[PDB]
Amino acid sequence: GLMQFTLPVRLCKEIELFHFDIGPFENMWPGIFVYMVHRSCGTSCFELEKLCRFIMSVKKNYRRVPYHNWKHAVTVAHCMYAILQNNHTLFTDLERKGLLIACLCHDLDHRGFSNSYLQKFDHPLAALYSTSTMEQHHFSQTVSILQLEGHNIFSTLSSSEYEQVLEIIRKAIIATDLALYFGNRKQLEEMYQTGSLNLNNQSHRDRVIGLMMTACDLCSVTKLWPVTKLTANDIYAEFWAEGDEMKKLGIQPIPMMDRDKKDEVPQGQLGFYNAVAIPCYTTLTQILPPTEPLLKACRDNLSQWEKVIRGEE
Ligand SMILES: Cc1nc2ccccc2nc1CCc1nc(N2CCCC2)nn1C
Ligand SMILES: [Mg+2]
Ligand SMILES: [Zn+2]
Repeated sequence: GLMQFTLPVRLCKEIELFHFDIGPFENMWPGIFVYMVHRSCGTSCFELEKLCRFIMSVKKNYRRVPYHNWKHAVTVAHCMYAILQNNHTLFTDLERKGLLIACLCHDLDHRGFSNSYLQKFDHPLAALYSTSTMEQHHFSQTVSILQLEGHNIFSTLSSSEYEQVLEIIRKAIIATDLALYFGNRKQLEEMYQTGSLNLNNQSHRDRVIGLMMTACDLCSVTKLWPVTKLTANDIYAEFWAEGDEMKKLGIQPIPMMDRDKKDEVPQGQLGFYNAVAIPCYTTLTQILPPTEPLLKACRDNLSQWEKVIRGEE
């Protein structure tokens, strides 16, 4: 009750910044997450015993893949923490509770393969969930863990509040399907520009939270250049394994997943920053002005990938 989580001075200061790296010490990541819930939500949002037990079951259900692992989960939650803290008054008590949990859970039991590979492999999950295959699985795994004995961190919520928070978590996790991001951001762009965007419209909040989820999920592009560059190695280690698996099924993979096209990585990053990252943090800064450091940091890393192409590294 009177038990605050504190972090060492350097972490206590740097964790407030968008570009914070959670570091290589796995055993501190739960403490980091709790610290963020307490400062973002309150020391009263969750029974500590239940929260800790939930965090550790979530961790257990992330796999040892190069990118879509437990570190990704806590990184994506830290980004969401930075957004919520720099936009204090714009979000309900239920959204603050729900979104940090949604981010921790958003890639639960990921196998390091895209929805496309599941569908071409004919994985059982692809028959159970025809679109956003993995993302419906991730939400499904969230509900599973919430229903384990001693794991209901939402037990104090009313029947209807409980249903509202599970519906926030569901939409938030479905929105991490990048196939959905393009349309979602186009609509938000138009709505902001015609001045029709209304944060009292529940379907408008949904879209805005959806863009935040893309923002947090892509936040590897908003870090210091050495974090960004080294994370890219993990990302491509997954994609190239998937490319290998595509070739095993007798399918030429897309270039992004072909390890034979290593040399084109710098150009592929450019495309991605221009087609996805920049547009994402642009629209997000327009709708939420205090998230501008994500756009600024994204542009800095784009400039770093241009430097790689020019042979300056
Ligand atoms: C999908 C994706 N998500 C990321 C999320 C966060 C940080 C970096 C990310 N990088 C990518 C990969 C971008 C990409 N690479 C290539 N290649 C085509 C030939 C060689 C490389 N094409 N594209 C689109
Ligand atoms: Mg995902
Ligand atoms: Zn993710």
